Amino acid sequence: MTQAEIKLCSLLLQEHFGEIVEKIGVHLIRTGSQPLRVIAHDTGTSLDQVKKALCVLVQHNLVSYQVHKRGVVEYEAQCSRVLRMLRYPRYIYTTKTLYSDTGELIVEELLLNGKLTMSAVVKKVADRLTETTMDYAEVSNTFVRLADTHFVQRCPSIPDDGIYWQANLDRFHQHFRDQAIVSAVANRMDQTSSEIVRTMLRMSEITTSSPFTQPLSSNEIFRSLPVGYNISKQVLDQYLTLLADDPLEFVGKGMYVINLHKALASLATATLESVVQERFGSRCARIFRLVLQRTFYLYTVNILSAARMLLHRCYKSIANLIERRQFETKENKRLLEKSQRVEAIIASMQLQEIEEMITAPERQQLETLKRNVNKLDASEIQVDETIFLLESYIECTMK
Repeated sequence: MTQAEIKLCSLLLQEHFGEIVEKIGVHLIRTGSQPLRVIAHDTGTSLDQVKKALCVLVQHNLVSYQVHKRGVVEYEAQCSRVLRMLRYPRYIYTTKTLYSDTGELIVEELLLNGKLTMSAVVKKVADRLTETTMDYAEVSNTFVRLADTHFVQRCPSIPDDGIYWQANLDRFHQHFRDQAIVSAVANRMDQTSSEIVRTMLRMSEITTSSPFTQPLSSNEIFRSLPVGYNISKQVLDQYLTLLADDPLEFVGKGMYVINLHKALASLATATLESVVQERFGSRCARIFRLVLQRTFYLYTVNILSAARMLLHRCYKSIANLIERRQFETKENKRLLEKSQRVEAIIASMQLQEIEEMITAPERQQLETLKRNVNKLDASEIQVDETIFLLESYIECTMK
């Protein structure tokens, strides 16, 4: 919806799917919801290339479709959903964190392969865990836990009416939001204070996420606490300290509430401070801290516009990271092709003379590239962690 995000979508769509898919994808992003003939005409693409490109995009949950007026299907792509391709490593990891390699592989399969039936996922995962015997029933049980906890959901309703599975991104997001609030409350408070916020966020998963938590009572919060030795008097002292606290994650009016917008507001600002410390230094990070709670172009306590433009800078840097990775990998096209071919000979199996095909300076270059690629990969994940926080905060500031 801005050139920064549209350049990013373009890059992702081509890296993952190539020329025509990028062409059709970017088009539906730029020009909006429209039928096949128009896409074909407006893009100067053959009606079958459009048909195929849309199939790949639908398969990958990147393009949705709808029947309007009479029998006329209009295709639509969401710029945001394409940028979520950058968050896939986090979704997959978060799953492993909660469920085993079973959870990890289910979400990896659904995210990377696209639309799959519960059957196709269970089969694909069991085989994958067997090659490292995997009981398909345990795979199926993990899938059911994911679906019950809404981390995984059926695609909206050929027109194959709910027979396919999709990872629920809105669920991973509220989890990331809740995870962040708790961690903030743990690093600035008491851990017993963070656990109280956690259960409060856990039980208020009902009446979320469309500024403030659903009002919760002291009596029910006590009953909903996990299996851990704690008296009602101790907990009541903790809600009271949560109420009267500097970050302002609570207000109450026993009935207690979590100030979700202030929670995101303070997460956003702390992320701004980190950029100040990395770009300007520790001496300059101390100056720009007191101005919060002009030497360099910004305004006194301007929360939104700073985050709103830091997001723009995040989209630009992620786009720069991708371009550099493509550049590094293109400048070594011949060598990594030699590396690929050398790997193929060893797989068919003496071995030492086949390895020798790659010279020591060539292996020094392949390792430097692997190190550099892993470095750019890691930055991309780390920048998206900032993107999530800025986006969430900015989305919450649309009340």
